[PDB]
Amino acid sequence: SSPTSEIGRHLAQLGDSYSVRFQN
Amino acid sequence: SQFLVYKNIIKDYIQSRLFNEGLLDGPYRCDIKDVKTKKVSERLKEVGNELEGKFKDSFSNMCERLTITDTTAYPTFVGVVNELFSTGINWGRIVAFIVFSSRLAIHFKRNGMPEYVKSVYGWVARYMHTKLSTWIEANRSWDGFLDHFD
Repeated sequence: SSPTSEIGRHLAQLGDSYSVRFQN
Repeated sequence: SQFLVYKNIIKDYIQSRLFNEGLLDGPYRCDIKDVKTKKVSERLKEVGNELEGKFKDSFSNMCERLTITDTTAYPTFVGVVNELFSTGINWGRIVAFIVFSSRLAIHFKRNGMPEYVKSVYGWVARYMHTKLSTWIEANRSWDGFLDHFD
């Protein structure tokens, strides 16, 4: 719920999303 | 010499990013002599730039959302990065970690905390050395990174 936890969770999804291309 | 390898990689990444942003005091020059570390750094700059561009707006305002001050800067760094890796480590997330760290450095240069830019290098190197080193070596280190993004 914290902005710290919000931003960390967001970064995790950004990194996951970014990785998809490179196994496609 | 592992902490120093990480420090030189993030230093190169951030110096290049600050240069491109018009924030670097003086010229950008790469000081990495190890051919392989230089190749790693060049690829990391390429994929970090691509990740940042894909999510430009999110990365642009990220540090403003965190209400950073001199006293909360490191605890916020640790808190954000711990949360990021709490549900797993992978190379995409490591790149996002690097991009976030570069945005922190930009924030510091622009918002009157320029002395903290050099602190980012040590914070990232220490984080990689303590919390990501086992994972990195278990995933074939930088050769695994380069393979992943081929």
